[PDB]
Amino acid sequence: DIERPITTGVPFLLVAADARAAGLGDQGVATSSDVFSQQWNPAKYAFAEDAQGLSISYTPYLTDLANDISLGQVTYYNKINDRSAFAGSFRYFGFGGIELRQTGDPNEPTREVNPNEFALDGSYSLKLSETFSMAVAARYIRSNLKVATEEIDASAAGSFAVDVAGFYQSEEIAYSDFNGRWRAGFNIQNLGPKISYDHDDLSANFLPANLRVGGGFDFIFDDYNKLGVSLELTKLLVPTPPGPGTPSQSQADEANYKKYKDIGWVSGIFKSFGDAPGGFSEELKEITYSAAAEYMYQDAFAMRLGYYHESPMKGAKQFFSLGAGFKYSMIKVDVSYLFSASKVKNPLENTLRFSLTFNFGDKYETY
Amino acid sequence: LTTNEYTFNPQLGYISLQQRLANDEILAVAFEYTVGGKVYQVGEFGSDGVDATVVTGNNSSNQAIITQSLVLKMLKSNLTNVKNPVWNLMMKNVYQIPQAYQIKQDDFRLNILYTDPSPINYITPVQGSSFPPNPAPDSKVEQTPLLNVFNLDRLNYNNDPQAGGDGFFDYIPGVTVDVQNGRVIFTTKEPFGELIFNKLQTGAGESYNDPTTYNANQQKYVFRNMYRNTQAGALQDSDKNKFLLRGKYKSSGSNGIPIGAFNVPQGSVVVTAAGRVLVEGIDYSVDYQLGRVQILDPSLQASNTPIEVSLENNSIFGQQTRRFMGFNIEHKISDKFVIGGTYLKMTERPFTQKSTYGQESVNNTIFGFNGNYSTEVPFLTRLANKLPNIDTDVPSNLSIRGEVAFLRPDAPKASDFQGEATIYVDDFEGSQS
Amino acid sequence: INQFRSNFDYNSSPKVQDVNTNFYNEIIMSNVNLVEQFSPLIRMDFELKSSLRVLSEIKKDRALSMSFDNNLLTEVKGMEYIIGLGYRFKDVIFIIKSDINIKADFSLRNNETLVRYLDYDNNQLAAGQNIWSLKLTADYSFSKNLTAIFYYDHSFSKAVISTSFPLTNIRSGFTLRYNF
Amino acid sequence: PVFYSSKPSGISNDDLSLNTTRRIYSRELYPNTDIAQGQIQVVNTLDL
Amino acid sequence: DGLLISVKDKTIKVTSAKENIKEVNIFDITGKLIYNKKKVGNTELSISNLQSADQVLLVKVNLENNAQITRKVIFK
Amino acid sequence: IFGSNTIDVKPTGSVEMDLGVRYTKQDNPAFSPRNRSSLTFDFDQRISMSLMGKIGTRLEVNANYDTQSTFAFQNLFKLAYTPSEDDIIQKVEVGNVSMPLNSTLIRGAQSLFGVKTQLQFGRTTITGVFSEQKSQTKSVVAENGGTVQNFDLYALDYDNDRHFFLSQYFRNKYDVSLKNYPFIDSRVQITRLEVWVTNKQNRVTTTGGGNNLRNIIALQDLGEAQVSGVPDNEVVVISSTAGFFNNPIDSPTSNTN
Amino acid sequence: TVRFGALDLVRGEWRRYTGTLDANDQNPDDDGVEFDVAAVNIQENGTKCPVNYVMPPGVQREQLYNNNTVINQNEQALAVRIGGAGLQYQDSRAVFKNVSVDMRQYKKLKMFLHAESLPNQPTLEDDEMVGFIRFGNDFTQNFYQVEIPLKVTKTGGSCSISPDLVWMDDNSIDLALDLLTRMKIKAMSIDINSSKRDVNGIYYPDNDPDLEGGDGDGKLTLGIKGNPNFGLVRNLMVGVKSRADHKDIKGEVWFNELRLADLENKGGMAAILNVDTNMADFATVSATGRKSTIGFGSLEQGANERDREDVQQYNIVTNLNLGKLLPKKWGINLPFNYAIGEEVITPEYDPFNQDIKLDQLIRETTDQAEKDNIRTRAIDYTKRKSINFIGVRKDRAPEQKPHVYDIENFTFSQSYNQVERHDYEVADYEDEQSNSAVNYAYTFQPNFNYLPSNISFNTNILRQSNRQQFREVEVEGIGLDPLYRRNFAFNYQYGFGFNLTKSLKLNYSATSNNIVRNFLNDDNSPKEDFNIWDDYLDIGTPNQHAQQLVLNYDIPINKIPIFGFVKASYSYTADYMWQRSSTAFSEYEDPNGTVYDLGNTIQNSNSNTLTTTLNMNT
Ligand SMILES: CCCCCCCCCCC(CCCCCCCCCC)(CO[C@H]1O[C@@H](CO)[C@H](O[C@@H]2O[C@@H](CO)[C@H](O)[C@@H](O)[C@@H]2O)[C@@H](O)[C@@H]1O)CO[C@H]1O[C@@H](CO)[C@H](O[C@@H]2O[C@@H](CO)[C@H](O)[C@@H](O)[C@@H]2O)[C@@H](O)[C@H]1O
Repeated sequence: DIERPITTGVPFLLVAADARAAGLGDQGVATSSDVFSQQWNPAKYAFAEDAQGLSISYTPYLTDLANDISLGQVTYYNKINDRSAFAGSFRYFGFGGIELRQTGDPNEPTREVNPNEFALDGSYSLKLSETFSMAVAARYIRSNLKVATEEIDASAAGSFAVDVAGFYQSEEIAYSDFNGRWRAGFNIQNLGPKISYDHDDLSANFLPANLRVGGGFDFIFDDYNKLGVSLELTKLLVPTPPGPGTPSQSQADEANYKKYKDIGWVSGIFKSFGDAPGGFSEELKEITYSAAAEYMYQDAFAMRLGYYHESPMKGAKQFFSLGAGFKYSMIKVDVSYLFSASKVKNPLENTLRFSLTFNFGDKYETY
Repeated sequence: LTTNEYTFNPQLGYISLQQRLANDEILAVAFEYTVGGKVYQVGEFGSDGVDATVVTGNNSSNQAIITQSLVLKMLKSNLTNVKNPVWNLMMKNVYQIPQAYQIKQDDFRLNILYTDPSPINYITPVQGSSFPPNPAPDSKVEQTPLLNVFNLDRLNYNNDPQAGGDGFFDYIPGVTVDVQNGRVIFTTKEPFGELIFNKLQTGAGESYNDPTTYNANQQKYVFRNMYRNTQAGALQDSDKNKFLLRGKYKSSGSNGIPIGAFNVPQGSVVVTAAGRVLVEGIDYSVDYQLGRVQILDPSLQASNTPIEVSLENNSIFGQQTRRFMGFNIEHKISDKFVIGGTYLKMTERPFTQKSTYGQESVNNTIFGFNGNYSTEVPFLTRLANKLPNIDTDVPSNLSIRGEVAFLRPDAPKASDFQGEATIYVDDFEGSQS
Repeated sequence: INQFRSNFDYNSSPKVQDVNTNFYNEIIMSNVNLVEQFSPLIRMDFELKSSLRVLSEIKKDRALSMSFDNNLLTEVKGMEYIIGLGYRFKDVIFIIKSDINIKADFSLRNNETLVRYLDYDNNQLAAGQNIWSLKLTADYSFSKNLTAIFYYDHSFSKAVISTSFPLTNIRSGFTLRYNF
Repeated sequence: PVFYSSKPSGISNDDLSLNTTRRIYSRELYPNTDIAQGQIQVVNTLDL
Repeated sequence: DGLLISVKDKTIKVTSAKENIKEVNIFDITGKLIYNKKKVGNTELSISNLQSADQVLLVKVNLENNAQITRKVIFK
Repeated sequence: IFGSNTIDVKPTGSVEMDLGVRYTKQDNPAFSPRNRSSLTFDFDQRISMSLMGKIGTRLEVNANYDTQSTFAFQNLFKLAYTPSEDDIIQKVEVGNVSMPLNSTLIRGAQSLFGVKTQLQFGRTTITGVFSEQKSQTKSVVAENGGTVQNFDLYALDYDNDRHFFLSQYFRNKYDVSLKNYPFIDSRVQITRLEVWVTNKQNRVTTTGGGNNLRNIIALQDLGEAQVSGVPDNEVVVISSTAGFFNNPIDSPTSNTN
Repeated sequence: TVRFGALDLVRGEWRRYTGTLDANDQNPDDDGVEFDVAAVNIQENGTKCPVNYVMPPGVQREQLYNNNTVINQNEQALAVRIGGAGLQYQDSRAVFKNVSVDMRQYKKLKMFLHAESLPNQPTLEDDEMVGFIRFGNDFTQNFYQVEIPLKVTKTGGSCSISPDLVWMDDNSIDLALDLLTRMKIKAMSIDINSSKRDVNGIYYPDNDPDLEGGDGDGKLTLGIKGNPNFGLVRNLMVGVKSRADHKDIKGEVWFNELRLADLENKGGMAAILNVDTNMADFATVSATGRKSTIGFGSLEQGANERDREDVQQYNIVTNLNLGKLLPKKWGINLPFNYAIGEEVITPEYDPFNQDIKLDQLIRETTDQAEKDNIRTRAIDYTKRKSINFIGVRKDRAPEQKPHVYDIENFTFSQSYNQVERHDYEVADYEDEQSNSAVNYAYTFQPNFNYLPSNISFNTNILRQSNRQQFREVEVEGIGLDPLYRRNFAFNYQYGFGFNLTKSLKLNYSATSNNIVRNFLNDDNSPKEDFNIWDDYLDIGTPNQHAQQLVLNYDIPINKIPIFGFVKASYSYTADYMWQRSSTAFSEYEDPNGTVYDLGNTIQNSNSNTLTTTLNMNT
């Protein structure tokens, strides 16, 4: 099964929050520019066709059990010029309002608590060349998922992260049968100090530092049909926790865990490459992949197929994804569904992720 | 307790609580009853008892407070002790019918069987011994139904006495049945104890309170430990809990058959009367929003035939993911002959690799071939035209529908241990709370 | 009188006094309830020509219950002040002009339960509640489809008996609604 | 937790490291137990 | 809407006002059935048997009239 | 590939988005000083959207997404691609598909989420489906109207700690008085009864049948007389019965026994 | 300073079985044997001193998703500790549980067992302590027992021992259930008083000198006492027994992963044929024939939900419009329904012993009478027949004046249902029900008026006869005495409304139910040779009689021009009910011998109501 998963705080930053990318097997680092392109690759916000856009995305958790347990996302991008763009997103995973009762009296003031976890980030994307752009994002993540009881403190844990992204989009190049387009992208996310839920410097957890590298090609037929095939590789930049032992019986495990936890995040990013008995053949296992194909008709109908595969020994989240997107006049509606293919129960099964985006402002031509 | 928190039997002198006392809670009573012209009181009421408090003096500096207590009768003690007579005051002959609120006659069947291991409705003597000779007519045990053995069958349908009974449970709304609570009360306080002990008794040397004096027939059927000890204590006597009260009750409430679901998908309800599938537009009607099924066939309503209604309800939660796949051929040989080759496969995805008993996953496959042939038969119409007073012209029709299906079941590879389909009776991970 | 009944001790027998040296009564009861309710005690509802409507209401109730089993008087008192203001600012300019509908709801509920002994001063405060609340909402229609509602609810519940703790709940913020 | 998170006046770090006053984490007592991120990670012992 | 859920101390008391409880299902945030009582038929319920490895647990109760009502509670 | 280029996919309904702050302060002296007040950010969505339309007279799109109800039978998504009658493919269905079967042994599934396709080779119709089932089977038996519920109890499964005899007299008279039921050979008529239990509610209310709180001392042997067929020590707990009884051996239960 | 990192009261689902399991001891509450039951976890007992707890080879921790995080579930085993003085030579200690397990669809029962010696105690030797599973209906009379000597894991060195040396495959129980079936069949021929039984009566094939092959398993020892059933395992028990003659063994045994493996996935077949014909809107014949083999079922049915029985059923329904056989000038609605059918069900397993296949038991009987009895008692045969004449009435003419004596106002409904059954529980079951209903209704159309506005009347004859004879499962030689229930009833309710004045309205109704007691002798004994059609038009003695009378009067006081504002209104509902007491009351006999009549019961009810508007104006 899963052997030595990476223990990183605020894991909800690694969960797809938009229906479009979730229908592509949780990839957005090399796809076409869109409003939701903040969690994946802000560097293509400068390549957006519209002046500004807003988007609300919903991902329910435990749909069969109860409502109000969901991850929502609000994104807003605006490009002032053709070379620069400011964007801001806010993700919020919450269980909803929960009442606290310890008495059966109908007339009794009940305290309502909502254990939540949100991340507010703002990004600036600058188009350096005519086909290449960079982006810098700053994110603040707060977690208040615990309820205050006796001898338990529900003080929220906060942290900061820095994301560096780059996106390249070549011009439309004609071929024998079609005039396709090449896209590529890289993104290093969640670069920041450790977040401590216990508010103690001795017990701090690494931020889920991530590295995404993706590339895609678009086949264009009849000037109104598009088929974009993209592939993304994702790897965590956090050192792997020790397994059996790398020096009595429990003393070795305790020493290895203490050595692992006493590593700075700056040093840990570079220590991510290695720190395991296996070589490059076993180090390639740490890279998960996602391959997607999106069909666009009249720039108003979108049918997305995706396949996202992680390693069976860590994470073990392999699934297929279907998605649909419709634009009536200025509002794009995206719906995505997930078909699990792993031995572990995916909490996103039987969940129809939703996304609704409004695009407004002047129109910018795409090179 | 408020009057709506308990009930009592005025004649038999017992009480039933709305909520049971499974803890150290103390139960005390004060009751007054009448026998003819005599009135007997056993407790102290708030109307005739002493005052709650008596205060002597004018100011708190010299005031004396005397708080007086009512003297009542204890039915349940603070500390459980089966060796005291207060333990005997609890009734152990009342059985709560599950999900029963308004059980009524003609819609309630009850029987007593002896599972060893199969359900048998009579008691056989132990090998090397026999039941007492020349038994009383009300004490028949040899080849006697268990309803008559436990004094639950001595009346006919109209509650009139009968020699050997009518073979059905005696429904008395005040003696044997609690109608408003759906409870069945035996006519003896220890039906599986002293009653069957006396039925099998062969002499005066055998005493019920001394289990060492039994006659090897009371050592098998007399469950004394369920009355002299608690249920957890009686669990140690496993070879005695062999009597099964098996029955059924009909719940209607209002007109229509409650299918236990709401907003069911259209066409998901299949109704079978006596092996044949009824017509959704002719034989019955379905209100999907309220989940009601109304039988519209005049003959089927007053038929007593058990009707099986199957439906698909999507209001489910905490269920394993089901993958349903397959194809269906619909070849058409002629304008009136259709051949189909439906093939389907349904697999389930368990939450973990350990499937506990009851939460089992399936990997079933079913493939079938069917043929439909609907033809016009003018011969039947012409034959009917030869009847005395029939001159209709509607065509007569015949329809033959055959179908052969094969089911190949299997278990998913996810819930397999060492290559074999594994179901865990007990993995010991749920014990030790 | 929820349950009165005849007394068997009230008969022709020479025994006329109980253990408390009281003459037996022909009719015996356990509780007698005097319920009083001003619902409302007063309601002033007036609308001004400036689109301002004010609805104020004071409600009161008493639930006296005399119990002869313990000879105790359980008195439940309740008071409730409700105030509601509705105003409509006309031609509020953000190129965008719209009316602002402001609704304010203030409430103050005081509930008290006392158990009184007759022979001496033993007024016991069995239970209590003191909750005030203030809900402000302000609507603003930027367009026919896009509307924004600013909401602010502030509810403070004081403790009357030590079994309960004071509770302050302050929800505030905005709600954007887009219609299609 | 006020003794561990928001250091009160008069309490030094030496007083918080004695094995009778130090904070106990779940990894110390249950190293094989996996706890979801953001939940309780400390063992709130009962000290007599 | 008719139900008064309460979690005082390691117990979940369920009371149905003017209705009868049929079944109570208790789920953790993972989605695991930590408790199931398929057969009660009583106004008052007192579980007092949860393990509750986490704090927020989901309970789903249906009454005699098939009224599926779910109310999230925090385990205390 | 499509009949036309017209797309009339129209949305309807409403969407709501609430952003705010929740501040909660409870004055519990046992709480930590760090738990003096909880200030959290609240974000809520109320998506109530429907989306009905067509794409090129070949695609039919029907969607209903509302986050205020059970998603198992309320959130619907349907894409229907219907080519011309002369094409090999007659229907491609994605989303809430159904698999009706005109057979009794092989029942289809009405609520499925997945891909359904239909091909027609001249006269042979092949309907394929691959989906996830969102429903469960349920079978009931109804006789003479309402449904039939079967119960299988055991002897040890009696209703414990709920039913109590009022006295040992009633317990020892129960068997004899019901020998000839429905006739009860007993003239006893319980006219008044008050029951007291341990008070753990510790709540005072006037609407709960009055506030009748009294000090109670319950005696186990109160009102107990002898029994002809039952020895004394099975009726009373008093160690010595010398002079305890002052009534005949078969006296009904009363305070003076 | 004492810091409790955890402090719990721990309760277990396995109860410590109190009471002796061997008859040689007879005093379990002695010997000073400290028997304890607890659990060993991978999360709490991974650093245990004698042997560190490790999962059995091949066992993996369950993995779930709590909140975007993979959480490994705890793996636990049941630990049984025997210490103090130690077990006697044959004394055993076990923990039991109440379950309900049907293991007839699985071939193997598997379990992991581990043995170790207690620290600071004499070392436990191999083949001394034996792990046994006892499952069935009880632990003393009817059970299968599977015993295995335990190899003791060597301790003394490092506390961390590899899982293969902890959960040895030699101590693992892997029992094929066909061995249990064969042992049960063999023990069927072994008398309870035979010398092949032990002191406790358990029959061990391995200890039978006259049996070849033993119990069929070289590693496990099998035993059976009282014909148990693994198709419904009510009681389960796991424990430790001893084998050391002159010793008292102390040690700890871990039980883990008691499971069922090797599912029997043989399929099944079913066939359905329907012939539905309609003939000139006069005849409708629907014949259905179903034949299903063992193992057939739905896609979603589980292992134990599939049909373990062969079903052969058919049902023919015939609907006739007999009224069309008559001229249409005087229309007659006379529908006739004839629904016959029958089903035969042959169980896969013999109903007796509940776990042996019917074919296997029949073949391995060697007794023609017993073979015939087993074959015949297993068959569940049901036959239903229904004849219906419901809705018999004469339709109104296109232009006819309604009249009170018109026959068109009458409606007739006849129903006859007959059910014949015989299965493992009943050797013969007869259920006849006849319902005859005649309904009449009329609505009249236009000192006080005496012409009623409507007349209501309907009669019902409901006869039900049930004959139920239970079978003797041992032999089909005598059987039990048949039991007869009869519900011959005669119910008739009538009513009428009167409109004496424009304000008055008098609705009267009266229902009467009588019971026919022509099937009883002088004593309370039914007659066996009685037919349900003996005296059909017989009115029985009264059993219940209800009357209702509702009067409404608007009090036209406005006629006098002094009270023209009063709007008084009076309603009076009177109900009467006479209920016949049971024969136990009407013919009660005291022990002195005198017969007393306790009489019937009467009930009366009034519902007076007055409503006045009393407008003070005008
Ligand atoms: C951090 C986010 C801040 C929030 C941004 C809200 C922007 C609101 C502008 C409304 C809008 C955007 C659609 C947004 C809808 C998403 C709502 C989400 C709800 C979630 C649940 C809808 O406009 C569309 O909708 C129609 C409404 O039916 C309009 O019809 C008509 O609508 C009315 C006349 O427009 C008539 O009165 C009505 O009669 C008609 O029918 C049409 O004009 C149009 O199709 C049009 O945008 C345009 O308006 C201006 C106003 O100054 C905005 O100026 C910007 O303001 C700052 C930007 O904030 C920037 O800094 C600033 O540089 C920039 O000058 C621009 O945006 C501009 O392009």
